[PDB]
Amino acid sequence: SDVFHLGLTKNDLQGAQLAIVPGDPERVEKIAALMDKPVKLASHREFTSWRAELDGKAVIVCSTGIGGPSTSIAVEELAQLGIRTFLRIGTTGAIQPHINVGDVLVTTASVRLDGASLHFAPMEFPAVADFACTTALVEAAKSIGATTHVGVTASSDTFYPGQERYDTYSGRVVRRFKGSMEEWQAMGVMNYEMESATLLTMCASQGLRAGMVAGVIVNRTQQEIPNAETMKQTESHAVKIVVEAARRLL
Amino acid sequence: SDVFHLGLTKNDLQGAQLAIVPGDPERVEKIAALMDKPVKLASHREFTSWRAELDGKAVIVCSTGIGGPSTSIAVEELAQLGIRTFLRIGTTGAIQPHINVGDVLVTTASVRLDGASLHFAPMEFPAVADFACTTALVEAAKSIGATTHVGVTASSDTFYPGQSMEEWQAMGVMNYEMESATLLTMCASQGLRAGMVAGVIVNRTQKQTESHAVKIVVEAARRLL
Amino acid sequence: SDVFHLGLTKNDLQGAQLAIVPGDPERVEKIAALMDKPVKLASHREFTSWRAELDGKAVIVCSTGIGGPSTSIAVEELAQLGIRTFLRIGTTGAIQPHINVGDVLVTTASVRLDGASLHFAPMEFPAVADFACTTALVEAAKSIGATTHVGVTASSDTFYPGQERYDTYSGRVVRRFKGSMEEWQAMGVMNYEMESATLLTMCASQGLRAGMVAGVIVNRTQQEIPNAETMKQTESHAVKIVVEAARRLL
Amino acid sequence: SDVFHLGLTKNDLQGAQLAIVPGDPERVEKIAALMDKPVKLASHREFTSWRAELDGKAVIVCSTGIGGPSTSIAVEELAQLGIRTFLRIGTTGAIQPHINVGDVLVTTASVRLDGASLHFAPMEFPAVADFACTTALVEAAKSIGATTHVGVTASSDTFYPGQSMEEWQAMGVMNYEMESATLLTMCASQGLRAGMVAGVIVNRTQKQTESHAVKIVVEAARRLL
Amino acid sequence: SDVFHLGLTKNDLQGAQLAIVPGDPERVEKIAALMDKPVKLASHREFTSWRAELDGKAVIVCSTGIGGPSTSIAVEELAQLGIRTFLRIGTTGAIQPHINVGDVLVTTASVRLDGASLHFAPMEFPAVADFACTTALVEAAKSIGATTHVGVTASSDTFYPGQSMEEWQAMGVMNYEMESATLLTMCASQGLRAGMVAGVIVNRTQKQTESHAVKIVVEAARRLL
Amino acid sequence: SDVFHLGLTKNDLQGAQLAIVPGDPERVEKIAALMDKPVKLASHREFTSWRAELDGKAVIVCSTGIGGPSTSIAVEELAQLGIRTFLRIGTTGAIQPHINVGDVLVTTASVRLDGASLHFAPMEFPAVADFACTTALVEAAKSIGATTHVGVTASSDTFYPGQERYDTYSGRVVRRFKGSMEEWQAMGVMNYEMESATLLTMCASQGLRAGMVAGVIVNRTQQEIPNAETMKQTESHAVKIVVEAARRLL
Repeated sequence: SDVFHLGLTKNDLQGAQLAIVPGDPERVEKIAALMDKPVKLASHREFTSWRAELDGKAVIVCSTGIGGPSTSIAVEELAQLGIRTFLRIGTTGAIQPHINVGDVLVTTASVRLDGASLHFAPMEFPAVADFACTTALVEAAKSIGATTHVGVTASSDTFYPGQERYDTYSGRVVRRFKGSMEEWQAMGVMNYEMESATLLTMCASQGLRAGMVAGVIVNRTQQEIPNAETMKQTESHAVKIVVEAARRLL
Repeated sequence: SDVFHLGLTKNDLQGAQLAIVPGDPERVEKIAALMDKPVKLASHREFTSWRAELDGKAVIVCSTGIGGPSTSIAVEELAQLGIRTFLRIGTTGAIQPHINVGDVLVTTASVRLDGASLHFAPMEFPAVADFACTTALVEAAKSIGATTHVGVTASSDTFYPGQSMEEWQAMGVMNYEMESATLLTMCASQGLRAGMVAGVIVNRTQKQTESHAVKIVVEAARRLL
Repeated sequence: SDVFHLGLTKNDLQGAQLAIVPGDPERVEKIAALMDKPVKLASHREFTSWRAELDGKAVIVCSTGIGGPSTSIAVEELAQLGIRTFLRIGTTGAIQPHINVGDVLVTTASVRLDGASLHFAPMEFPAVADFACTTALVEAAKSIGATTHVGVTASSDTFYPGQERYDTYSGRVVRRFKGSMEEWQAMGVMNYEMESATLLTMCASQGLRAGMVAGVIVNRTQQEIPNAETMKQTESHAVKIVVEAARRLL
Repeated sequence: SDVFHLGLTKNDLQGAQLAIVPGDPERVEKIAALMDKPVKLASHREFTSWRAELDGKAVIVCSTGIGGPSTSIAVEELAQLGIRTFLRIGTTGAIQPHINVGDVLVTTASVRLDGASLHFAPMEFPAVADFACTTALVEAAKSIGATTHVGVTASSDTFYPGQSMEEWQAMGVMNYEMESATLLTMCASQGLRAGMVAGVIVNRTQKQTESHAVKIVVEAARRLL
Repeated sequence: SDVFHLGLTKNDLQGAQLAIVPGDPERVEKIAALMDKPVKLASHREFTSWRAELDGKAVIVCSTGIGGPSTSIAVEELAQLGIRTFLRIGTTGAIQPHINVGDVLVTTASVRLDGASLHFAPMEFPAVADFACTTALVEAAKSIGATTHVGVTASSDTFYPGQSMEEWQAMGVMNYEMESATLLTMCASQGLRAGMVAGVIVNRTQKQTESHAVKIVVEAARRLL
Repeated sequence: SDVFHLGLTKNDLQGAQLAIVPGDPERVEKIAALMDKPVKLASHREFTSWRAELDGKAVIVCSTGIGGPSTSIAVEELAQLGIRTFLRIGTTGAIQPHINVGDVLVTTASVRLDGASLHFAPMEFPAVADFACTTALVEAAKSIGATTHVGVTASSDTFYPGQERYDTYSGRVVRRFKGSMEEWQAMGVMNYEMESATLLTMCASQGLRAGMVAGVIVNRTQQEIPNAETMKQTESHAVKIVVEAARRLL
């Protein structure tokens, strides 16, 4: 291979210049299957890569793993291999009461509560999505009939204290994050996740295009628990949206 | 007056929910002139405001003065009076070699090199534009055949930027100005929609352009009512 | 003109080396009138300039507009034109209950809650007034019989959240400024305004002399509302003080 | 499952109070193989866990994945399940001329160049290892005749460190990696014991070494039960 | 004793409301000797205190030791005992070419390059001297014919400043020392009056001077009673 | 002398390479007396130095005075004179209820709530003790039968607000330190003192070895007041421990 971690050569990509980048390698094949000629390329650690074809153009699907440091490796190596457009697909919880399970979130920019982004741009620089990618994602969502929210996501280097969770071993949240959730809610932040600050900052500062869509599978501010298909139907829809957006970006 | 600085009452707005906020009163009058039933409302310090109408709906045009601090007063007080969508239009230089004088820049988000944005959100929060506004500006620019670039703008307190420009150029930043970081942050963190467009009037290397940016912001406003 | 914004040439100043710098151009003529041969020089944006004579020396009066960025432009261009001494005159609210409407505040230094000052000196550097200017202002105040408070001012890049006002559209104040007013009150800060951090820092770090005086026209910590002359008599007195201070600095 | 990510229940631990936390599943299996009654428990995303026994006591081995963020999930969830002592083993380069490939590094504390540590304690708080753990690792290394260095490790989010290395070398820093700052800070600020050991696999200037570090972490674990 | 460190009671002060706070006990004795009825009160670690009288009123002289941290203890405990005005006198170098050995520097405010000042106010707050104190020091200096400079002093924790001096020179900073930032910040943010004077004993380019600064601080004290 | 402050020449040290560094010069002779041939070297300000012999090797005892700036002077000059190993001995209060008067604390690393440490290493660098020194101190404590706690200390540039004391002139604690004690307690911090951040950071970043031991003479979280020997017996024990640790480090 010609990259450190992904175990891929440039020829494996067959000239692909767009990648769909879910977090979980288990989600990779399912996304690749929506497209033509799904072919598994490689699998190393949490980096599972498949190649497929969309309207006659090669497309890559590759997992990022959890967190900014893992994500930065995936993105940088994929960019080395010629990828110029990155579409993140995820499932997420929401932190706004009016956002319902089954809804779709498209992120215009992220709150940079991480560290890896700082290696690519100073904090003053916005973790902003590319306009064409965001447009494609919003339009694909509309095409599917999805109830869609477009706005800011909080991107945290932790799942627990950075998302102000108290149901933990210590039950403690450090001063920086005490009361932070209510502050992000008041500022209209839609949800938390862990990878987008890195993805968006590194792309926006390096001439690459990125966008992010996620299906809401839980809402910790609603007391109703998510249905049996707490994920499934919504996960399916989010995947459909990301593939349809990729079709408009080729 | 209902507000501390602008000299306006809620009644003056006649139900307006969108404002166009350029920097100076000269530009205010030019923008108002493009719309229906333009009426000058008030002029106090940096803040000169007019009312006008698009498609039968009231719209405000109000100057912000120079910098985030004066901009923050205009935007807050207009919000107090019922405005929920804000469009800024400016004229700027560009710092990318492929951007030509006469081109139009639509800002997706700003580099927060200002002081006032921090008064609304900590530095980690993005100075990001509203998607509907950004879309309306791009669509309006396309509809008059403008050459458009969409991306990041660096926004600072000094007219002599920094106190990092080669750095910003290498990071893809399109241009520099002084008010967008505050406008976008204060809106995106407070449930208000904002967008930002500018006409390019200088660049290394390589009123017509102001007039075109002014028409674009008005036609974007129409789409957002 | 030989400066970007003020529309002035050096000859317009007639060798003036002291400027009085109110915020509001409407206040300019009234100040210039207290002196000899008031002559309007120019008017561009919020930069209205008059020239006058005090004891046979040319003096400038020029508005700064609102906020540090506008102020820095005015001050830098005036300094380009030969001004070496700057006296800020304002009207202000107070945040100490014992400070009464009609009182006069002279600022020794400011809390730097702005951004423009940082372009001239790192935050560690004090936004401090020149001793001769402060002395002149305190003495002029005493000469007029004014009740005078001498001390620290908080200089904010916003009128609203930076002054911890909650009577706003959002009703929200960001964490940095939540509880900040009570903290500044406990630390003996007299008042808020929006321009002095920039004015004082740029002057103190560039070999220029600056001072600031303000008349108190309101006190948000007192329930009594300011009299009909909520401003007038006090504004008049503050203007008298600044002119008399300038006379001692020529 | 009792936890959000690991796919484990308290019962799965069978009373275990110590976990060994390397980065990848391949290393997990190698470590488990050194102990008694090794059993693979679960594998979900980055987190592959096994149970085993030392001196009749259950011990967990669980991969952390890459970086502080994934490490922070593994450590928290294992703590939720009852683990109170955490030992990381890695392989790294060295940045000091006197450190030889094959040598073993035991980390007393880390330079906090990561983001996740800040989610547990402000920057002033030291990313310091537990004294019992550090002692057990040094003792275990000595017991197999390893050449050991004890001191500071620099810990960052990038595989391309910085975004200061000559600086770190002059300050005596032994080596670089990505997870120790988070591990040590989150443990030292939450009443959990943690230690960190690494085998040196490269240096300028000047599986055997991985195998030896793996044996050392297991023998240290034995001393800490 | 009424206080943790100084070994003093309120009664020891005999109603004193002003203290002179130099760094070392040798200077304390010299200052006390200039006043009426000097009496040594206590000596514990860095803190040697005397009582004396000016114009019939008690005054304290107490050493601070080296740096903001020890200074902060002396000033707090003296405040606890009733002192409300603090005058520091030191001897320093100068960093401006026009300042001559033998000249006297009166500090209007300090560059906050120390750690302890942050324990009283955030960095934005000015380390500014009280106006009455500054006035009294300038007046006292003039009254003995001293050549006086009034302006900014840089104040840090290191005897080897920085860890920016060319920077400070270009910004007009007069001189460097270690205690003024803490003294001035802790007083100005707590309702206490403070002033700072120093005699210049070295400069590039170009006990007599210590004696003159000592006389000046005593004569300033007289004006502030 | 060949150093600025200590008034010592290199020959005075007689080849000593280990120093015991208490805060208070009054404690110096008492420590030196536990060893062979105690000889007073010098006394300048709060820098009192004695030389002694331990197992035939020269050892120095030298006070640091209060705070990081004073400490940095002592340590740097001692290092200039050839000292390569520094053992701090102190008496301290505790902030954990389970830590009792008479107990001994050995510090593995410190919270850097000071300024002087920043001159030697950026804040990201840990104020960490040397392993050999800490081991020697823990073993010496065990040998004496001492009840020993090993862990983190908070090192503050102030005695008052940085230790969140409210029984002060102003009764005020700045925002940074409001609620800070409860936060350090939750994080398992043992105690506050004022010198170790500087001592440990400068040593750990300059190739020198340092450790710190302290006897607990008070606990502000317990309502029981320390016995008549609020210090004495405990001070004696701490001194015995530091000398015995030095014996293992020669």
